[PDB]
Amino acid sequence: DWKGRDVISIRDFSKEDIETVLATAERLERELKEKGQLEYAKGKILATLFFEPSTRTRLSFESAMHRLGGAVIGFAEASTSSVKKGESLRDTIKTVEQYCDVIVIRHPKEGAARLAAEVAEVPVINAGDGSNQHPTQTLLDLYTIKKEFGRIDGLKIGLLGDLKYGRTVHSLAEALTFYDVELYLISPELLRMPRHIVEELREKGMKVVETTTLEDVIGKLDVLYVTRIQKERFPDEQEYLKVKGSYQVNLKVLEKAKDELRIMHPLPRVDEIHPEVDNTKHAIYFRQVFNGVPVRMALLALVLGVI
Amino acid sequence: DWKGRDVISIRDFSKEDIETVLATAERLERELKEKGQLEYAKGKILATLFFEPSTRTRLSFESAMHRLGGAVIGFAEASTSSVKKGESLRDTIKTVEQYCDVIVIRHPKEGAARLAAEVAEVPVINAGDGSNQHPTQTLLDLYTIKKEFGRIDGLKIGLLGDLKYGRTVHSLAEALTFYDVELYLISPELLRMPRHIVEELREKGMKVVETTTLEDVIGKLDVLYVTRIQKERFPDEQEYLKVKGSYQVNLKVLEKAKDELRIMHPLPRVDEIHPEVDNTKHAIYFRQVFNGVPVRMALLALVLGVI
Amino acid sequence: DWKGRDVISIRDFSKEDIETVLATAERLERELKEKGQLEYAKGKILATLFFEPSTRTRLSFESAMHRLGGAVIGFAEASTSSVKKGESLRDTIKTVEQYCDVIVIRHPKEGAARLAAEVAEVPVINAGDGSNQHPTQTLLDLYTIKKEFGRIDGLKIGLLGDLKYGRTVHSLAEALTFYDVELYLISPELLRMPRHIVEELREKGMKVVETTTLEDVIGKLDVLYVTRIQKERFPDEQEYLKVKGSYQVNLKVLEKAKDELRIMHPLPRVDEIHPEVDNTKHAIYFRQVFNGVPVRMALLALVLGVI
Ligand SMILES: O=C(O)C[C@H](NC(=O)CP(=O)(O)O)C(=O)O
Ligand SMILES: O=C(O)C[C@H](NC(=O)CP(=O)(O)O)C(=O)O
Ligand SMILES: O=C(O)C[C@H](NC(=O)CP(=O)(O)O)C(=O)O
Repeated sequence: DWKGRDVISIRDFSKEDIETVLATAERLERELKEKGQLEYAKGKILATLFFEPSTRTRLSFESAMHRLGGAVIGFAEASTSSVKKGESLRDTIKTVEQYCDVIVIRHPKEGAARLAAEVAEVPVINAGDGSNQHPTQTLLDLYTIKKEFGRIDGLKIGLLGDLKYGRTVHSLAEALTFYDVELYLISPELLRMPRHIVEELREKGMKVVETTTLEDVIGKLDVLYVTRIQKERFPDEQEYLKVKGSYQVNLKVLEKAKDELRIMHPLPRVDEIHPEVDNTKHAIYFRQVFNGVPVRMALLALVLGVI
Repeated sequence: DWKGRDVISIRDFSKEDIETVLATAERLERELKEKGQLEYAKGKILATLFFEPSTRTRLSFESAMHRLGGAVIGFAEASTSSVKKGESLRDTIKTVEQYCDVIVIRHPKEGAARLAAEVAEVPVINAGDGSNQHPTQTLLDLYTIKKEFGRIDGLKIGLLGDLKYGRTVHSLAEALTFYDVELYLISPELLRMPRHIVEELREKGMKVVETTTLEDVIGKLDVLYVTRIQKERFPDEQEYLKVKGSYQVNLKVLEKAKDELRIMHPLPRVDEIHPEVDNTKHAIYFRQVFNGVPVRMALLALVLGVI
Repeated sequence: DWKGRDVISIRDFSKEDIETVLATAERLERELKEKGQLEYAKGKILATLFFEPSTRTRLSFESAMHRLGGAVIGFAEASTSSVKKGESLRDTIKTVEQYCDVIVIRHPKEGAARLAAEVAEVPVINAGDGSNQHPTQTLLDLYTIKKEFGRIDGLKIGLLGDLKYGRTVHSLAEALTFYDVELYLISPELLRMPRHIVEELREKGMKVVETTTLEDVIGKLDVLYVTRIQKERFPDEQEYLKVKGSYQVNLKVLEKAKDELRIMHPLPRVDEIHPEVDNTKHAIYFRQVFNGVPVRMALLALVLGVI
């Protein structure tokens, strides 16, 4: 059943699906420690097709595949591929799908993963499509939260920053729909969460409050998920200069924060999280990075139908 | 011996008496948990005569009586009684005392409880007389302190706010006379503790320092008992506007406070304690409210001669 | 081998020597607790020759000698000795050395201890020579650090204040040469550590960074060793007025400090460490004073050849 499934939008997953990925992720995590080399993916090839920059998503996926015993092909720069000669996206996928058993694609255009999944008879995983979705990030974010707070429900989660272009929070907000939590969306009014998404989450009954001042909600938050201003998604630099550096987390802001407050960030960060926060017990973004491998290993194995 | 005793001024109690009430209070507290319904007061009626507003003192006393198995009569508004037709206080008590086995009275005039106790052959408990005394508050405050710090002596207690009109701190300061503690009275010079009381406490040998700046003493305090400015006791509003909002406890003030510092407040609070303090480990005012029932249950049982 | 050795410069000790003193110091410490009176120094006399003021170094040494079972002679003020008649230092030592079995000298001129050790056939211990060295302070500082952090290496130590005239940090920096630590020298540019010393420490491979702003390094420090501005060493008061009160440690500065950060100070302190820091878990300067006796007891016993 998991074999052949795509991972395009977090909205295509139920609470059971997410739960399964996270439980399976823990499985492979421990399993790795024991064997130090798994073989579920022996004879399988993962093609990582990145049309925009990535450090974590590409490297953790390729890392996961090797830990699973598979092989990896792909490109990190579209300029080196034949898209350079003018080839289209659907032609690229139709050709590359014949070389691998699973595709992971990051593209600057929203809906690129859906288009790829449509014309591929190989499972397609969305590593980020424009400012739309980022399903595997959400899945590793939820893994981290459950791992850190031991449990899902009963949490007050705050999403800060560029909620408008941040594909990470678009998916993360949608996934939280299956959990009993109070969501707080803190951001400049120019970078608010897509109305439709905030609408839907309340169309299902979730306490969602949109605010501009962080200190208003800081004190009751269990989770503070910080984001980066997606400079590369703005219409032009002027549109970005108008919201530049207009939020940041540091020791001062953390004065009115609960002792158990945990701060996350999909990364990379520019300056929205002062490095002084790093040494604090609050910071968990680098532990967040770590969980990406077992979560991505679970996804690869599941979708390749090897576990 | 306890049967028939009144509870007018905390000065009418020895260290033994206070200790007994607190030990007995713990007894009934645990006992309640077990039986979930006691009967010491079966066939006894408590008359709560409140001539001014109350939430905690009236409700906790009535609550205590029911937990003890007794019945309750009384009025929360004098306007609904025959004092409306012009009846005096002593006539009110002489008549009502024939209907109950114990009276709890809160009146806006100092000495009202003494006058009531004088003309009643039923035990009379002072729930607050003007800006004079508040014995059961002090008794539940001491219960809370011993309960929180495990013990009485060796503490540095700071009383902040309206020490002039605050009947709660007038009694609380007097009771502390039996304990080895350093008292700090922080308040505007217009709202200082009644000279006589501060005099007496030092006439017995207690280190009592009166200051205007809280931060001067904040760092060495074990207990910080905050009070509300008694607006309704001032000569007129102008007299109150001159000391309005001139003290408050929040996270900033708590920067220079000991980790074990515990903050109390007889309540209600207007703005003298910022709600951000609520989530902190320092706040114990709502735990303070809780202890009022077993303390008041102990007092009712003792004075009714049923334990 | 230890018998007859002098203690002039911390540079005359190897890592083995320092380690031995500290282990031996722990020995005598526990031993004292048991017997409550030792006799290693029975029949031995310590002469404390102080030509400048001292509270800790003189008193802890005399204290140590008595705990060891020895006797003490000496002067705290040179004005009362025959140096008053014009006697020289070498004549003073040559004469006094005939009366005791060990000398402890504090003098305002750099090299005074070396001169004393040269013309004495009795062990000479430098309790401070001008702004040059202070070996027993360093030895008790290292004892405190190992005692507090359980271990030596892997620490980030910050030395703040008057590093120019502070004989305490001149020796302390030199001793740290044998340990794997990152040293941070924070001080006004007018009070920087003697170039030669900072040079040498890096000539051996130690990460040594000299800065003016404390907050730059505060966050990563394990140890913060504060010093006093050596007013009495300045050319004149004007030279001292130019660097007066230009550093201090208080709760504000400690906002960006690690929870395990430990603050030390050889003492006395004027105002460079706000007394509010005292109650904090960071302060250990008075525990630092305590360790001086067993460290000095170890030194006396070792050098007198009685252990
Ligand atoms: O780039 C961001 O700000 C968040 C997010 N980041 C990641 O997925 C991590 P990376 O770009 O290193 O793979 C994304 O949307 O690509
Ligand atoms: O009203 C105050 O500020 C303190 C004190 N408060 C109480 O006893 C609680 P309550 O008025 O709710 O019974 C009082 O003097 O009545
Ligand atoms: O005086 C100082 O600031 C540090 C140091 N202090 C001590 O040794 C302690 P004392 O002067 O009390 O013996 C010194 O150099 O003499």
